[PDB]
Amino acid sequence: HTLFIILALANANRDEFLTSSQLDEDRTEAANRIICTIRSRRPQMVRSVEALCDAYIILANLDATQWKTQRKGINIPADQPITKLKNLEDVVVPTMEIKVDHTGEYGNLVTIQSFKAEFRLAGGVNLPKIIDCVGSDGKERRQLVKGRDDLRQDAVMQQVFQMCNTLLQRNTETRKRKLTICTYKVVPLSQRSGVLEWCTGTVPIGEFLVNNEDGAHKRYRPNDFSAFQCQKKMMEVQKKSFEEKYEVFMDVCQNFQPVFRYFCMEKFLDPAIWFEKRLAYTRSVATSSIVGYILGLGDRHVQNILINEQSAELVHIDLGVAFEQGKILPTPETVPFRLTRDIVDGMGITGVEGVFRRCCEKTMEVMRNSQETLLTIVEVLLYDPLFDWTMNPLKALYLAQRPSFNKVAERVLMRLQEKLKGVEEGTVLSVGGQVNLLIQQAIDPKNLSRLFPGWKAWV
Amino acid sequence: NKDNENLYITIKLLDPFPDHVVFKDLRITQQKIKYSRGPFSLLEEINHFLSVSVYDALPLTRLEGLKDLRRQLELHKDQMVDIMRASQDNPQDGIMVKLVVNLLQLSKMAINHTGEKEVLEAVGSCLGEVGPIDFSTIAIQHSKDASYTKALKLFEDKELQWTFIMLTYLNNTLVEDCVKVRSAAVTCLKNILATKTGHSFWEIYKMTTDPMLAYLQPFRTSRKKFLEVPRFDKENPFEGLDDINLWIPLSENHDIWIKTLTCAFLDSGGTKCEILQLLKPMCEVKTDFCQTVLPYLIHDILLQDTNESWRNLLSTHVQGFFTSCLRHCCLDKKSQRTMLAVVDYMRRQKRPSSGTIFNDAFWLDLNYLEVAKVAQSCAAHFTALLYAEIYADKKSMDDQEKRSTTISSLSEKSKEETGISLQDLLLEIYRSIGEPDSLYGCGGGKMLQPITRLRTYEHEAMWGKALVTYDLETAIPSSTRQAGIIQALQNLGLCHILSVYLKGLDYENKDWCPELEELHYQAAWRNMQWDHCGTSYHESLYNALQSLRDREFSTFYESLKYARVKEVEEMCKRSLESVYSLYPTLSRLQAIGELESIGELFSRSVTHRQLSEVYIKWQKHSQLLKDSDFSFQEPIMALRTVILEILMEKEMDNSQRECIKDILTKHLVELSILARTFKNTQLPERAIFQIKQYNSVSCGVSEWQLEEAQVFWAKKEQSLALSILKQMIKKLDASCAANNPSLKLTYTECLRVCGNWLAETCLENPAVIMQTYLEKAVEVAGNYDGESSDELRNGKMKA
Amino acid sequence: ETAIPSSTRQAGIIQALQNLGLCHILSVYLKGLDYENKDWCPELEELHYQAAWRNMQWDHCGTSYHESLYNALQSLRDREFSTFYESLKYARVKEVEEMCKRSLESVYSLYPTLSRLQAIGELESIGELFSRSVTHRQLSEVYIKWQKHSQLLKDSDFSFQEPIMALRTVILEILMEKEMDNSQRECIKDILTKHLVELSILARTFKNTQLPERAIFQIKQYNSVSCGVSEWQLEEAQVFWAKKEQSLALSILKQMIKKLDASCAANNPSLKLTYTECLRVCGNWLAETCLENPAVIMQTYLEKAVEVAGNYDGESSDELRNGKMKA
Ligand SMILES: Nc1ncnc2c1ncn2[C@@H]1O[C@H](COP(=O)(O)OP(=O)(O)NP(=O)(O)O)[C@@H](O)[C@H]1O
Ligand SMILES: [Mg+2]
Ligand SMILES: [Zn+2]
Repeated sequence: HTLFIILALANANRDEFLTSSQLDEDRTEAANRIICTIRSRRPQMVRSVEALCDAYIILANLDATQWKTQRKGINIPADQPITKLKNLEDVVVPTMEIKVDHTGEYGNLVTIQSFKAEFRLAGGVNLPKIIDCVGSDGKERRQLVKGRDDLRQDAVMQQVFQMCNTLLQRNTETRKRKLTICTYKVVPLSQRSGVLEWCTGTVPIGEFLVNNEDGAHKRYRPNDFSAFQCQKKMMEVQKKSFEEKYEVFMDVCQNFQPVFRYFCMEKFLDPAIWFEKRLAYTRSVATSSIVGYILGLGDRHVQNILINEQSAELVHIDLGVAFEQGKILPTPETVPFRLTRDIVDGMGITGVEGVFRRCCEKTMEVMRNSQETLLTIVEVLLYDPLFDWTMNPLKALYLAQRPSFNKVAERVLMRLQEKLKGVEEGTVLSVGGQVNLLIQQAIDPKNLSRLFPGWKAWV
Repeated sequence: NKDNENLYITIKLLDPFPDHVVFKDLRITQQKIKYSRGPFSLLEEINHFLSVSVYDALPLTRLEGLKDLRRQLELHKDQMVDIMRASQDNPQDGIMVKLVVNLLQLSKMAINHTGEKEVLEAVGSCLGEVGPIDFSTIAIQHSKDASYTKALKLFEDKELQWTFIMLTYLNNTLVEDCVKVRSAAVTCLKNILATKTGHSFWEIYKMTTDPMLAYLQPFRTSRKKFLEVPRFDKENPFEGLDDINLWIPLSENHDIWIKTLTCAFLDSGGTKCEILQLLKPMCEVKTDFCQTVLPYLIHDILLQDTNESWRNLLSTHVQGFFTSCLRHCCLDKKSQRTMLAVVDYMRRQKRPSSGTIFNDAFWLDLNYLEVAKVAQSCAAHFTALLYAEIYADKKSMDDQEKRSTTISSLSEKSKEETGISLQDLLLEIYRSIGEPDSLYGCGGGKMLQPITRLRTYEHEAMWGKALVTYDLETAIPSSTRQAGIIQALQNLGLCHILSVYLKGLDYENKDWCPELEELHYQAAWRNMQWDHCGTSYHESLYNALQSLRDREFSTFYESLKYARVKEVEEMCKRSLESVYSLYPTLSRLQAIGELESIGELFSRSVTHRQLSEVYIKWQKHSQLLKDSDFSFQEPIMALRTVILEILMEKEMDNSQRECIKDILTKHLVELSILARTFKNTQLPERAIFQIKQYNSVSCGVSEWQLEEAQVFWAKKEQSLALSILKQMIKKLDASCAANNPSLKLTYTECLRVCGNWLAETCLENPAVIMQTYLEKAVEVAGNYDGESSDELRNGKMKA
Repeated sequence: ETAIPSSTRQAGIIQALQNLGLCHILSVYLKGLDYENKDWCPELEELHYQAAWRNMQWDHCGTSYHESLYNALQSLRDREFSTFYESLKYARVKEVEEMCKRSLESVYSLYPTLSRLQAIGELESIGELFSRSVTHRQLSEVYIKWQKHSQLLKDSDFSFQEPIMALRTVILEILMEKEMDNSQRECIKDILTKHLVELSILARTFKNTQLPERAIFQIKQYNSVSCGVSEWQLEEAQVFWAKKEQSLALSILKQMIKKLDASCAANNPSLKLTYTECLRVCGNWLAETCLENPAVIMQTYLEKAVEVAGNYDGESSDELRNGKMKA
C-alpha cells in the first residue's frame, strides 16, 4: 500500500530521464532513502516493482498518434519492455483493491502474471492506452494508462470518496439504503504519467444518450432536434443577451425530450430487476450529488459520468475540479451538481420526489453529523504541498476551449463549514430546506441556460 | 453400493433418515459418506440443503433435513453474522434470503397434501431460528435452472426455442400418473420429432449432454420423407376468434375456458409454425399446457398478421376482457394471471419492424393502465408499476403527437377517460411494495383525506398525531378507528389508559369483531392481565403464557404448534414478491421460537448457567437484528420482558432469583437503549420504571441509573439529567475507594458523560470541567490498574 | 407512576386528555373508570360533569360549578328558564363564597374565579337572547361584545381563556341545533365559524396544535367546499403549517389559489382579501422553504397579490388597507 506512492514521489522527474524549490530535492532524497531501506531486506520486490513502473512510464510516453482512427486494437510494439516481463509473483496488481490486514504477513494475493500484446485507445485530446493485465488466477483486468496529465488529484479524490463511503457505512440510515460512491483505483507513477482502474462494463451517459449514430435520443425521438443541432444553437447564442440565452434554452428543451428512462427498460426486462436497478440508480445519483455538493465537485459533463451496465450505478471520473473551483471558471457553474432532465427522467415517474429526496436528506444528515471529521480531512488535503487544487488561467482556458494560498484555503474551509452547518446565504437552513434549495438550484432552467454549451445542460 | 463412484454423489445428497432404531445403519453410512471430506459449517449446511431441495418436490421427505437445518441454525448463530457480513457487497443473491424463499416455496408446495402440518411446523421453526434480519433487498427472486437457460441460449431461431420448450414440457409430464396424458405426450413427441424442425433441433441439441436426448431416442425414427403438416385455408379465419362470448364466458369454469380458447386458436388458419398444430391432443388433456402455449400461439398469429386485422382483433378482445375485469365481472384469479403472463411474454418479443423496446411493448393496442390495475389486483406489484409507467409514457407521447402535464393532471385525465386514477393506483402499488422512501413520490393525491394523513403519521411514528386524528375524525369505519387508537396508545405506553379504554369500549358495545378481540388479547398478554380468561396469534400467545404460569406444558406446546402452523399457512397464501411482507411473520416466528426455547428451562430446574446461556443467545440474536426496524424488534423485547417477569413471579425459595433480576434489568436497559436509538421516549421511561420497581438505590450505584439519566437527556430535560448524573458522581465518590472493579466502569462513564453534557450546555468553564470530570475519569480508568479487560479498554478509549 | 394517590392520578389523566382534545377517548376512559369502580368521589364527578357539558353529552342526566353549568345547559335546551337562572345564581354565589375564604394575597388566585364568573355572565346574557326571538342584530351585537371582551383578555393566560371559548362554542352549537324554520341559521353558522377561527388563532399563538385541529374539524362539520373559498380554509392551512407539515399546507394553499383564480374575476370584494392573503402567505412560505426561484415567486404570488389588492379599486376599507400594507 505504500511502495508505489514512494516510488512515484521518487520518480517525479524520470519521465524525461527515460525519454524546482529545495522541497522537491529534499522529498526526492527522502524517498530514495526509504526505497533503499525497503530494498535492504526485500530487494527482489523493489527491483521488480521499479521495473514494472519503468515499463508503465515507457508505455505511457509512447506517442502512437497514427492509430487514432483505429478502434479494433493495436498490437503493442516489441520494443516496449512491458512485454518482456512475465510472472511477477512479488508484485500485487496495482489496479486491484488490496484488503488491509492487521497481521504483517500477506499471502494468497493476486500477482501479475503477464500482459496481453494488444492495446486499445480512448477518445480525448490526448491518447490514453488501455492494456490488459493477467493475474495469478488467470482473470484479465483492464488498465487505463494516461499521459500528459496529473493523476495524484484523482487518487486524493478517490480517498475522500472512500472516506465518504465509510462514513455512510457506519450510519444505519444510509447502510440500510446502501448509499455508496463508486470508486476506482488510481495509481500515480510520476508528475506527468500514471495508471488508473478502467471501469469494465461502464459506458458514458453522453455516449448512450446523444451518440450521433445510435444515440438514445435519435433512436427513440427521430422527429426531435438532433444533438448537433442543439449544440450549434446553444453555441450561436453564446455571444448574446441573457434573455436570448434563456429563450434559446427553452426552445431547445421544448424540442428535446428526455429518453434516459429507457435504459432500465431495454436492459432489465424483469419488473423486479428493473425496479431494483432503478432504485439503485436513484440512490446512487442522490448520494453522488450530495457528496459532490459537499466537496464542491465541478465539471460534471456527459463524458465525465459513467453508468454501469450491470448495476445501473453512476461512476464519477475526472475529479480534477473540486472545492467550487468551477465557479471561478470564465463560465461559472451555477448548479451544485448535475440534475438535468435526463437524470430526473431516469428516476421514474415520481422524478426527484420520493426516493431521491429522502436519500438526499439522509446523506445530508450523515454529512452534518460527521462535520468535524469531514472538516479535518479537508484541512489535511488543503495543506498538502503537492495538492494543486487551486484554479489557474491555463487550467481555466483548457477546461473551456472554443474553436495568497492561505487566504484561499481558509475561505474554502469556511465555505465548507457553512455548507456542513446548513448556512447558505447567512441563514440557518434545516436538512430538508437545504436539500430543497439544492434541488431547486440544480433543476432551475435559468441557471442551466448560463452554463457552457459543452456541459450539455439540455442533455 | 457405498463404494460405487457413480452413485456416491447421489447417495451423499439424499435426505437423512428419520431418527429411529431401524434406520441406524443407513444413518451412520449416510453421515460418514457426507462427512467424509470433513465437518460442514453453517454456510455449507445451507448450501447442501438448497442443493437437496432441487431434487424432489415432496415436503414429507424433507422433514429430517428441516430438523437438521433447525439444529444448525440454533447452534451455529455465531457463523450467521459472518454469513450476513459476507453478503453485504452483493445482497441480491444472499444465501439467507434464498433459504427463506426456498422454505416458503416448500411450504406452498406442502399445502393440500398429506402430513402437511409437520412440514409447516418444521418450516415455521426454521424461520423462527432466523428472524427478520435486514436482507438489504426489496424484490424476492426465484431460483432458475442455469442449464435450462443455457439450452435456451443455444438456439437462435425462435421456432427452435419453441420446439425445445414443448419437448422439455412433454418430457417433464411423461412421468405423471395419468395414462391419457402420457399417451398424448408420446404422440405429440413423435409428431414433433418427425418434422424437419424436430430433426434440426436434434442436430443442434445433440452436442450438449442431457438425459432428455436419451429419453427421446425410442420415439425418434429415420424416414426419407419428412412429416408434412396439412394446411387448410379457411374462408374466414377471423370468425372463430371474433366472439366476445368466447373470450369472456366466465361461468366460474377456467379450465374449459382456456381449453376452448386454445382449441379456437389452433383451428384458426393464421398459425404457420408446424409444431404448434400438433399440440392439440396434449392441449385437450392439460390446462397448464394450454396456458403455457397460449402466448406462443398469440405470438405466432401476430408474426404472420397482415393488414393488422389479427392485431386489431386481439387488441379489442383483450381490452374487452380487461374492462370486464375492472367492472365492479367476478373473474377467476387464474384467467387474469394467464392473461398477465401472455402480456409479459409478448412484451419481451422483438417486432418484425425495426424499433426499440418501447415499440415492442405494444404488440397489441392495449391500455396498460387497466393491465396495471389487474396486476395490482393479482398482487403483481412490480409488474403493475412497470405497466403504469409504460401507460403514462404512452399517453404522454400520444398527447405530444396530438398537440403537434404533471402527475395530478395526468391522473385527472385518466379518471375522466377510463375511471382509474393513475396517482391512486401508484399509491396502492407503492404501499404494497413497502419501500419507505417511495411512499413520498406519489403523495399529491388525497392529501387532505384522513386515511392518508393517518398512514403518513404511522409510517413516521407520529403516534400522538395519529391518535389525535383518529379521535377527531368520525367518518372513518369504527373497526379501524379503534384499531388505530389502540395501536397508537400501545406505541406510546399508556397501558392503564389502554386497559380502561378497552373496558369502556366493551361496556358500550356488545358486538365483538375479531380485530378488537385480537387487540384485547394483545393488551392482556402485554400487560400481564391474567384474569381475562380458530385461535389467532396473540390469543395463542396469551393461552401459552397462562399454560406456562399454570405449568400445563402439554397445552402450551400444542398452542405454540398451532400458532406456528397458522402463521405459516397465512404466509403461504400471500403474494411472496416483497421482502417486507416477510418481516412481521419472521418476527412472530422468532417470538414463538423463543417462548418454546424458554419453555424447557421453565419446566426443569433453574440454574445460573442455563439462564446465562439463554441471555447470551438472546443478545447474539438481537445483535443479528441490529438493522431490523423497531416495529419488528419491539414485540420480541416485550415478550422477553414478559417471560422474565413470569420467571421472577414464580415461587423461588432458593434465594437465587437475583440472577433473574439482574438479567431482566440488563434486558430492560438494552430495550431502553434500542428505543432511544429509534427516537422513542415513552418506552425507555416505562423500562426505567419497571427497573425501579424491582430495584432500589444503595451505596453502590448501578448502570440503570445512568440509563435513566440518558433517557432524561433524550427527553430534552438537561437539568434533570445533569442533576441525576451529579448525584451519581457524588455517591460514587463517597462510596468507592478504588476497591470495586465493577464500579470503575460506571464511574468512568458517568464522569465522561457528565463532562460532555456540561461542555455541550456551556454551564461550566473548561478548566473546572477538565479538573473535575474528564481528567478525573482518565485518572480513575488508568491509575486504578484494573487491567486485563475489554470493557475497561473501551472505557479508556472513550475517555 | 402508580404510588401517586388515585384521585389525583385520574384527575391529572383527565386534565391531560382534555387539554389534548381526545373527547371520545376521554369519554370512553370515564365510562371504563365508572365501570371498574363503584365509589365516586366529588373530584371525579366534577370532571365527569365537565366532560359531559364540554362534549354535549346530554344523556348523562351541594351542586358544584361544572355540575351547575351542565344543569343550566340542559335547562337552556329544555327551555326551563326559571331553573336555568336559579342554577346560574347558585353557581355564582358558590363561586364568590369559595373565593371569600381564600387568603386574598396573590393576584393569580383571582384569575380562575374571574374566568368562571365571566363564563357564567356570558351564559346569563345569552339566556335572554335564547328566550326571545332570534334576530341578526342581537347576534351581531352579542358577537361584537364577545370579541371586544376577548380583546380585553389578550394578555390573559390560555388556561383562563380556553374555558370561555369552549362555553361560547357550546352555546353557539346549542343555538344552531335548536329548531330553525326561518331559514336564517346561516348567520349563526357564520358566527360560529368566525368564533372557531379566532379560537384556532388563539390556540396557535399559545403553541397548541390539537385544539386548532379540533376547531377546523368542527368548522368542516357545518361547512363544505364551494367555488368561492372562505377564511377557515386558510386557517386550516396555517394550522397545518404550525404542525410542521409544510408540504400539506403548501398544497392546500396552492389549491386555494387555483380555486380563487378560476372562480373570481375581480367581481367579489369579499374574496379580494382572502386571495391577497393566500397569495402573500404562500409566497412567504415558498420563500422560507426555498422550494422555488425568486423570479417565479415574485411573478406568481407577491406582485400578483399587490396587483389584486391595488388595481381592483375596491377601496374605502380598513381591512383592505391592512392587506395592502402586509402585501
Ligand atoms: N476510469 C475509467 N474507467 C472507464 N473509462 C474511463 C475511465 N477514465 C476515462 N474513461 C473513458 O475515457 C474517456 C475520456 O475521458 P478521460 O480519459 O478522462 O480523457 P479526457 O476527457 O481528455 N480528460 P482530461 O485529460 O482530464 O482532459 C471517457 O469518456 C471514458 O469513456
Ligand atoms: Mg473527461
Ligand atoms: Zn363482478
